[PDB]
Amino acid sequence: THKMAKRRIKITGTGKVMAFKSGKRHQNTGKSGDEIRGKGKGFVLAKAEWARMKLMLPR
Amino acid sequence: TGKKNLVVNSVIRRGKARADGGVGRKTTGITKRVQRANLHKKAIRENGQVKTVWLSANALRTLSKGPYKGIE
Amino acid sequence: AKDGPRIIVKMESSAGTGFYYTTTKNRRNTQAKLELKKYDPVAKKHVVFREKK
Amino acid sequence: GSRKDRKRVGRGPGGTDKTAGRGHKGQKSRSGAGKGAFFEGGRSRLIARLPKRGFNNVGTTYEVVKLSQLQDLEDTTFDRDTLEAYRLVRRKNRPVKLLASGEISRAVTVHVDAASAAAIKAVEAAGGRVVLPE
Amino acid sequence: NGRDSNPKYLGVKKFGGEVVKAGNILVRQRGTKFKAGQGVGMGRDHTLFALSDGKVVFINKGKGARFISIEAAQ
RNA sequence: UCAGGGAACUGAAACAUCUCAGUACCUGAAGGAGAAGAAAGAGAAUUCGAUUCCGUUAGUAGCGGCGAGCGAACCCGGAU
RNA sequence: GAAACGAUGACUGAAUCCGCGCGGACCACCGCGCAAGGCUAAAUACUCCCAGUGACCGAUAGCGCAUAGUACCGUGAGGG
RNA sequence: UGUUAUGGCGUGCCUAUUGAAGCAUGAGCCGGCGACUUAGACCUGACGUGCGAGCUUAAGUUGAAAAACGGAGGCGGAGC
RNA sequence: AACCGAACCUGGAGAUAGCUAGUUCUCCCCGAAAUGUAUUGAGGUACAGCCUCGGAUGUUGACCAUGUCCUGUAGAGCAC
RNA sequence: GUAGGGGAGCGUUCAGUCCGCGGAGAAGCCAUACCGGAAGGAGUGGUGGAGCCGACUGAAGUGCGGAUGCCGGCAUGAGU
RNA sequence: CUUGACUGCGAGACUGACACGUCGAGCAGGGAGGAAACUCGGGCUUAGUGAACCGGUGGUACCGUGUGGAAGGGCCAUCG
Ligand SMILES: [Mg+2]
Ligand SMILES: [Mg+2]
Ligand SMILES: [Mg+2]
Ligand SMILES: [Mg+2]
Ligand SMILES: [Mg+2]
Ligand SMILES: [Mg+2]
Ligand SMILES: [Mg+2]
Ligand SMILES: [Mg+2]
Ligand SMILES: [Mg+2]
Ligand SMILES: [Mg+2]
Repeated sequence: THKMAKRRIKITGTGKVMAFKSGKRHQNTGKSGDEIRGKGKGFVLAKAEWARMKLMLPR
Repeated sequence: TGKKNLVVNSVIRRGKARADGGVGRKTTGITKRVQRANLHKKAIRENGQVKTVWLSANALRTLSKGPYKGIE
Repeated sequence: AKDGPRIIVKMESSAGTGFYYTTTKNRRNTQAKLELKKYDPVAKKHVVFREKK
Repeated sequence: GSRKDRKRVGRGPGGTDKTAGRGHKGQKSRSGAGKGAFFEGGRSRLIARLPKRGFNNVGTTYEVVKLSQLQDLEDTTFDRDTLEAYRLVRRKNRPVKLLASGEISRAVTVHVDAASAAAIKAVEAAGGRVVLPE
Repeated sequence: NGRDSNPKYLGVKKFGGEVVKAGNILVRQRGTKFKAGQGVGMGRDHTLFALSDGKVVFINKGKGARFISIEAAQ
């Protein structure tokens, strides 16, 4: 919804959705180094179907 | 009823837990949210003829330091 | 990764002149005074890291 | 004649009546009949819990003017500061920018607000000039 | 008391006489059952993974030791 | 129409901020209409030039247990 | 909230043209403006009422009423 | 075509259900009333039509048995 | 003021109702599900799974045989 | 073949055209052995006394056995 | 003997409705051990854990509302 703009629901040029990796963001870390760079790019297109509708008109 | 302008006309009341903080608290949060009232004082003065009425403390200062449409 | 009154600790990290956070799990049990290791900062890499703080 | 006037042939179908149909009793048996509460989104399912901030800005944006567009067709009318509106950049609201897409050699002189590297590196190697506001 | 029938997974992912790719996971095991042969690596969890592309070789010695290998297909 | 006072059910699938909503209702004053007005202003061109109204900007800037949700103004096109 | 500015309830309480208010903490530049006095049709809203029309009803419809707030219910407000 | 005698066959309807002739709901009978709608310059898709790398107007103006004008703006056109 | 663990009337107000009941004109073609995971979740909901329509693809489907490997049940056995 | 999806259509009010019919009698109501794959549609006969089919297109307050559904009328319990 | 309990990355697969989760050859900055092939991005593996949000802390210099700065915000760590 109108909250979700700056957070990544983000839409691509192929009409797909940007949702990457949450694994640990801020709190609770101190495991490995590339789980920390485990923060990704990414998505799935199952719940992308109704995702954009949150963001719909404002691309 | 004051001298110049009016009286009462009041606001609501807010009170907040997590009061203070480190200025850079986690956050401030709310509790009260209720309506509130306001009033003032009265003394005896006269103009054009003898009266008593009421006196705005501001206009009390005013009437005291000068006679603008009134005297004591 | 939970924290409290307990033994060991999670102690923060820094370098000579280089600015980097290792943040590794240390332990006060057998020995902790020197947290000293060799880790690699912003640019030069290749430095000794005193995690004592 | 209006009476001999035909239909669209397949523009519309008739609407949907749920009265009758001899064994239509519509929607879902329990739960989700009668409500105006359906509501596909919401914070409940896997949108929150998703970890982003960044920050919103979206500042200056420019007209994208295709090179292929500029070259090839028309006259090289020497676009500059006015005629360009008729050249289909139509925006206002924003300044104009030139980027490189199509390849044909032409002498061309254009006033836009900014351009890319291989854009100016293109226009001149075929000869020309590209102006920028001072 | 009682609790937790566990999911785990295991099994042998790529069976014998199957053509794999470089990077495919051949065997998911727990200890060392299947030793990595020629063309085959073994992860820290003792998972067997493929180094290069080719065909899957199964080698049976009477067990206790047995081998997942990769021979070229081409 | 303006003004003094001002809910709750309800939504948030519970509920305190929040929303319902300055909604309902009470009250006060006035007319055929009211309100509003002749910049200590919008605004970032050293432009615009009283107010109201419609379009549009725009679900955009933004507000928010950053949750449910709420949501402008300048420019520009007008009626006058 | 970094909360500017308008607005007052209580304490306070400056300048006046080499001056004062603003420009979203604040500072300096740089602009925009000159508060503490008033009135001001028009374009806007509404329909007790009159006129005209309608892919509006036509006697279980259409307003409650092809007139009745009557009969009838209630102490009453009210319902009808 | 109407009525009939005899033979064979034959567990109302609806709803709710794992399962209904059900000794589970509903209903005296017949009229008549009676339930998937409407809205927004919204979102998405299918079909159809006009122009087609272009496509369109809104408020409003003007004629109004009749409709034209009105390019403010919107959508394509570049992405990360 | 003939039903008071908060009177009555009008109103907000078509309060909400994950609950119950009902939802009418025909034929034709297909054709399910009561499983999995999460849920202040357990008669509720989101995603998947299973149904249909349309487009694209175009045998990849299905069974059955041959080849190839993987498994430790039945049986059995007593070598831990 | 149940939810569900897809396809063709029937009937009813209104509207625009088209064709017409009606005091030697309209719609409506009454009966009826005919027509059509169904919704349904005609033929004639009886009622009626002022209006109305057919075709095409468009718009719907458009189709009832149920809701302890609503207004009405009339039964059963009974000459108790 | 040492700080590979590394930094910038991921060919390709296991697994899950999703979100997570898991293994991993190999490119580079670079390191440590070995004479060398070479090994090392924690620990024989399998449990030793928790999304978002709001905030504390170090680093970087993108945003910063007329302009130059700052407040505040953003990104890379990271603590609760
Ligand atoms: Mg039902
Ligand atoms: Mg039924
Ligand atoms: Mg069933
Ligand atoms: Mg029964
Ligand atoms: Mg019975
Ligand atoms: Mg009593
Ligand atoms: Mg109700
Ligand atoms: Mg008798
Ligand atoms: Mg008896
Ligand atoms: Mg007797």
